[PDB]
Amino acid sequence: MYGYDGKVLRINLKERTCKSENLDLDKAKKFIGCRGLGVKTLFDEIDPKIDALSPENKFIIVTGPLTGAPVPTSGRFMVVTKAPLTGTIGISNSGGKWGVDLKKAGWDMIIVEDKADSPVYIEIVDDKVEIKDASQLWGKVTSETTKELEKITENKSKVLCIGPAGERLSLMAAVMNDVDRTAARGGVGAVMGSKNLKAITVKGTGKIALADKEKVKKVSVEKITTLKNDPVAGQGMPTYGTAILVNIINENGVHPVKNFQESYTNQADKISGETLTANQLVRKNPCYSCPIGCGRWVRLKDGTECGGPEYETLWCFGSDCGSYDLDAINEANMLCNEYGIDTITCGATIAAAMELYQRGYIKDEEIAGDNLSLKWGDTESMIGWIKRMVYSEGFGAKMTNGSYRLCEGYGAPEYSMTVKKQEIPAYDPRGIQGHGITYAVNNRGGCHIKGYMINPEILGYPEKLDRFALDGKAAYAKLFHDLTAVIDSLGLCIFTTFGLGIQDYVDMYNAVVGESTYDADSLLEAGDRIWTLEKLFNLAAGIDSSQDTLPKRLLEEPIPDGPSKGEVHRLDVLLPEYYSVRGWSKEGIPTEETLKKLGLDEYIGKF
Ligand code: SF4
Ligand SMILES: [Cl-]
Repeated sequence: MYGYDGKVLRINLKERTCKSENLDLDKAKKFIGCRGLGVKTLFDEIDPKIDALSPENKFIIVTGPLTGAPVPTSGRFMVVTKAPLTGTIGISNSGGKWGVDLKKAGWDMIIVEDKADSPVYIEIVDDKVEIKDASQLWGKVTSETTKELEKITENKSKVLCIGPAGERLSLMAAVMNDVDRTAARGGVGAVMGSKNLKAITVKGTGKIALADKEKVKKVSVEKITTLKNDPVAGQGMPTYGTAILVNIINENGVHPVKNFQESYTNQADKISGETLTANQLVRKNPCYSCPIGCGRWVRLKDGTECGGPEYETLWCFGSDCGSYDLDAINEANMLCNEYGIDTITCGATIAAAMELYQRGYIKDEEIAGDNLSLKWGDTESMIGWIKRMVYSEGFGAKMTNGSYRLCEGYGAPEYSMTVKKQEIPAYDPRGIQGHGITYAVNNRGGCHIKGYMINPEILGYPEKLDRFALDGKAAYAKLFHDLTAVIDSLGLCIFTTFGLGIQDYVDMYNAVVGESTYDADSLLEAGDRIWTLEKLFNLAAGIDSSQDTLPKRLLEEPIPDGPSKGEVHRLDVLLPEYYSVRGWSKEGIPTEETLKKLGLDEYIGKF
């Protein structure tokens, strides 16, 4: 077909079968692709109440119709499965090259079922698929796993894999691809580990079918020109990476410090993208077909070269732990990529532990055997905790599954900066009202990128809003939630929003898939359908709307100092308005009229 390949790879690890199925084009179009196609597939094939580490969970790797097409940022794909860290839907995105090889191999999506009786890996070369013994790879870090597979797979194969953390079912385990790219949050890597799946190698020799090659080329050249002319997409991101945000968020007084105890630090420029570019940066590391190139390639203190850190990583191993050692952040990022864990949950769990120590919940005797401290700014101890958390060594075992469970153990849940048990990232919502809505209602838990209200409230895209204001924020958050669901579903990068809007996405989709398949209104409505489908999945999984909240600190403790001094998030007023503008009930339940309007009639009367 055009855009979509038309084929799905179903792999049952108990029966050790690899079978081809025809893609349901109607469903793939109705849910756009990638995210939406994966969630609908999972919802249709599992009971959401199941334990996410049970063999009955499904591990889905899905691409979008634009994944692999000659358009800007077409290297994106997603992992969809029940998320074991949160109990919610798991929707984790990754770039690099792996997903493009899968699409060039003729597959739009892989559904992995059940569990292998021993560690295995999947080897794909176009339509050739084999399950093989992975006993000699089990236990190896991402880089070594990749090098070992390169010795026994076809040249040019890309590697997707879990590290030791995923093998041990850590709830902060990530899915790694291309050595340093990752579908990281939700503990999705532990689902792969629960299936005894160590890796999937993929080589694709095909091309993505285009309905109109020359039109696609004309549309692509136009969008790239806009991105290259945009100050952020054309200059800031390529030069400083996402790390460009350090000084921006800090100057607005919404950069979390010491586990959100503060919101501003006069040391932030030591870990800025400007400092990184002037020192350890070797070069950009752009994903497939990407003119932005925000990817970082850096030099570790020992001279080793490797993928560099993103903004959220610079924050969680820097300001959040009271550390301002940039070399150390580069090392921590490498260690998280090698062990296969989400940087954000890792650093913010260490930050929660440092606060529990600050407040006397953790005693010196409990960590003496580890020979590490939990003192703010102790960079060496912070780095040392990573390995101990991954392998459950000494006190590290209490941090292996995240801050929410760690703080519950000490009877101090108030020190876990999480929503649905997932750690909130590097933006203090007390000074960003619309963005705080995203954190509270995000279907995948505490997360900023499924609703980056940072764009309009701080960066001025597509317009500048007053971040302290309340009027209009609920509706704006809904729009960003639905637009992000479209971009995730297409197989493109969210950073295209630095220059592009809905019509640009319609232009690229129609040029690739077929003239007039979607219009700006129908496509955004599809994003609303996808977000609402995720909500129904969470309701079926037992995730009540009462889990739409923020830590008490962010609702009651005014920011103590800085440009946002005095502010708290006003969720009490914004959440009901968010449900209302979504067409949901006061208990956050999609109404019968809303389900009919979104084409979700099969779910009427069930919630
Ligand atoms: S903007 Fe960055 S994350 Fe997005 S596709 Fe390009 S290099 Fe990758
Ligand atoms: Cl679960």
